Amino acid sequence: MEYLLQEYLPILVFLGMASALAIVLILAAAVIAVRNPDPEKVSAYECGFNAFDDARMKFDVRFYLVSILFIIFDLEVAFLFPWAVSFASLSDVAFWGMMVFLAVLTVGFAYEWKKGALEWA
Amino acid sequence: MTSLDFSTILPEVVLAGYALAALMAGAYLGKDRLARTLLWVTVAAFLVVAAMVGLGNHVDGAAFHGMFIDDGFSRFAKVVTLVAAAGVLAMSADYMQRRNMLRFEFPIIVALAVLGMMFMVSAGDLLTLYMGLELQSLALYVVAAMRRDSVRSSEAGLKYFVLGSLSSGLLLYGASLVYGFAGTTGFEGIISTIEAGHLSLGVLFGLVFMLVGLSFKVSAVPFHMWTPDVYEGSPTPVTAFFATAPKVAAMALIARLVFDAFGHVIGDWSQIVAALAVMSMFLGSIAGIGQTNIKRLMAYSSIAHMGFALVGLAAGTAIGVQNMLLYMTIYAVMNIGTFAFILSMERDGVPVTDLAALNRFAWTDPVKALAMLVLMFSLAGVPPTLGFFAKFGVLTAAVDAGMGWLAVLGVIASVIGAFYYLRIVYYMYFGGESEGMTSRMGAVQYLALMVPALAMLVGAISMFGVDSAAGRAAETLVG
Amino acid sequence: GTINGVAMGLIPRLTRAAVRVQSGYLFHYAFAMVLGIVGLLIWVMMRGAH
Amino acid sequence: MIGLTHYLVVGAILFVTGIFGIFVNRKNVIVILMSIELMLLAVNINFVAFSTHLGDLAGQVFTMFVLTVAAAEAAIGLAILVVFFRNRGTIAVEDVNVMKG
Ligand SMILES: [Ca+2]
Repeated sequence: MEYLLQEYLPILVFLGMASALAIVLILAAAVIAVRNPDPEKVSAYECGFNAFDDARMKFDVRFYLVSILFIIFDLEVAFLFPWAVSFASLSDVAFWGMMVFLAVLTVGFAYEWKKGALEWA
Repeated sequence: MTSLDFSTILPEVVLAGYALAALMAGAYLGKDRLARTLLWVTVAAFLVVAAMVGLGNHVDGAAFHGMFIDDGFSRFAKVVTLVAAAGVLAMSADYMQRRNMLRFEFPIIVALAVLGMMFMVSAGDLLTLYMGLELQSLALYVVAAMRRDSVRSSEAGLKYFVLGSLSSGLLLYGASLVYGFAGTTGFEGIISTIEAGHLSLGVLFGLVFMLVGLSFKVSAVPFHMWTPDVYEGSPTPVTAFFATAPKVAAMALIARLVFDAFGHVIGDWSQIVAALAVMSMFLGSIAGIGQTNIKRLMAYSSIAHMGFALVGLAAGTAIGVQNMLLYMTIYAVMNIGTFAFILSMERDGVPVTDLAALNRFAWTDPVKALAMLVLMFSLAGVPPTLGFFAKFGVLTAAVDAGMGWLAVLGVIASVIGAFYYLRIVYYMYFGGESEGMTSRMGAVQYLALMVPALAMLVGAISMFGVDSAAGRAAETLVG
Repeated sequence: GTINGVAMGLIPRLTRAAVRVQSGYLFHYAFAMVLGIVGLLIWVMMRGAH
Repeated sequence: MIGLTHYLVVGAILFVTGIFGIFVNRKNVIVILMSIELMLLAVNINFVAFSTHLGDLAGQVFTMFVLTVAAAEAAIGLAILVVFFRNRGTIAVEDVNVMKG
């Protein structure tokens, strides 16, 4: 397909080019700068005193519920992009069907808000 | 969408509208202070929608380019589902309040599950089948896990979700193969392409994947292992729901799929359904003997009974579908009666579920034990109970189709299964030393036991046209 | 001896096998579902395309 | 030359991989949720592959709805996992085992 070749192959080419530029910048210091590691240098930073522990412990995420609702809301908005692109050609059902779809969304959003699910645990 | 399309799906819009309005009413006007009121309005809504579906004059048709089928078969299934759902909610209302389990969202989640079931049985397209199934499945996972302080509720939801998602993935993979072969998702297009001379391994693989995905929902062996754990872990009201309404909807969906999409290859899928039915009947019967928890016993009872219902479908005939429909109707009535009693069981004010608690119950409450006796013999399939006539109908369909070997196996497994129903009768009437189980029942829960128990005997005299209604419904599907 | 041997010896032995297989482990239940599909696919393959 | 069979083969591999992840995992239920997402991704590959090679948009329409259910499934799957973690203190697969028989 021509559209693939003219428009999408440049994306693939530039993905490699931007990757090469980022990699060369990392390797620049890896090759030029002096490397002199010692146990104190490579230890974890906690403001001058040794860390109590590493960062591989459980940690309560007080916004966990909002993150679950983030997944749901992501899919709701996805249905709007083809609708917005097709807006000129929409039929009466196609137009008001979205309004019903968005009204059901707003009932869910009003339920979250009223329940208190948007306040952190 | 035309105005004729909208009229066809009006009962579904009414249920969906109620669920949305109920959500806002509960959120803005008291939350759990309305929980009891929302439960009873939902019961009325289920009955109102069932009246719209089942009463008046109906002319079969299709809506939305054939994606939604409004025929006698779908109307029979919807009515049983809605009435069974209404029964479970009504009989559980008092129990959930006493146990501090009645959130104002529980009635609404059940209503959206039933809405999904209504789209399942009227599916005329692979996408309609999927969206209806997934709306039901997602709602079922939630209520399985809704006892937050119970580790067993959490595990029931986890096992159901993971295995339900696996079965859904298999269903989708087969649905994708069927679409690739036929070039369409509509069943009228699919059925015309799937015929004797053109069945590649690919399209036969699609049928197997779809069948296995659906056979999970009726707890067919070996896609059953979720059922005992989920039945045990989930709240008893939620277990009673799983046992009645989803199974009816799922059984009708399988019949819809194999006749409206695979109706010209009956020979291919009839053998698979028969093999599922055989494994389910024997495992459910044999595994039930080893149960001491009544909720877990009902799961194996459920698996064995779905095996018998699949015998009617394995026949691949209008009579087989007619008798499968009657079987599911009678099975739902029996489970409503049984789970009404199970909910009432308690010692020292806490619910109890072990079978040993029934010892000598007949000498504690004579009328309740007598009702339980009729239900156990009805589940065992012993005359004169209406449960016997359910088995008689599917066995009739099997023999009528040249599958007497299946009927012989079916009755043999019935004998093994009869043992653990007989044992419950043994415990109640001449069992061992009693530990003081009492049955706490309000008026509604009490009628949820007696009326199904009476129906098992009154139904032996007259089915009140239900058998004739099932025959007309089966004809619209099979043709 | 035969009747009791079957009714009280064999069927309970099959019951104990069924109880054992219901292990409670989620990964075992998924394995059973996969064995079911694989077995059914073998069955369909032997019948062939037709 | 890349035809339909090439994409179906990729779909089959991802599908079997995702199924495999469910019944071999022992230590983490989140990785099972990832395997379910792999399994559904494999399905969409089939639907998109059949759609474009037939010249039909239904398979692409089907894919959008599979994503919708995948999102809803993940939300509910994580919510059920949250309540289990609170009740058990672990999310190891081998610990979802109290009910058996
Ligand atoms: Ca048909």
